[PDB]
Amino acid sequence: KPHPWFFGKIPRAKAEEMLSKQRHDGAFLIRESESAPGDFSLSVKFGNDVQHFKVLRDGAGKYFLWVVKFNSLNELVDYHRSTSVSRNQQIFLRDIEQ
Amino acid sequence: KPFYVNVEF
Repeated sequence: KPHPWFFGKIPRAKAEEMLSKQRHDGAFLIRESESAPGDFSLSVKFGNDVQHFKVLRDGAGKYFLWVVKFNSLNELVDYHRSTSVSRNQQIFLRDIEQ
Repeated sequence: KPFYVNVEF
């Protein structure tokens, strides 16, 4: 089963439009950034808001959002299904329903 | 430019 969260190169605006229509908190998607080629972005719905996070990379080639580092996007995503992607809000990743 | 919750300007 291919992952339901990879949307490729979709505009930031299209991600917001799609996510605002989701009904559950945590609905998310990973997209290839248009403003920063080579980078990935994570867009998530929480409440009635849609937020964007940049997938950061370190000198060792690892992916991360804040502190915990991962070897792949897949691992970063799965970890955040039970660990908040936000420091001020409790936002756990949940697959888009479609 | 675009803002991200985990990136400080």
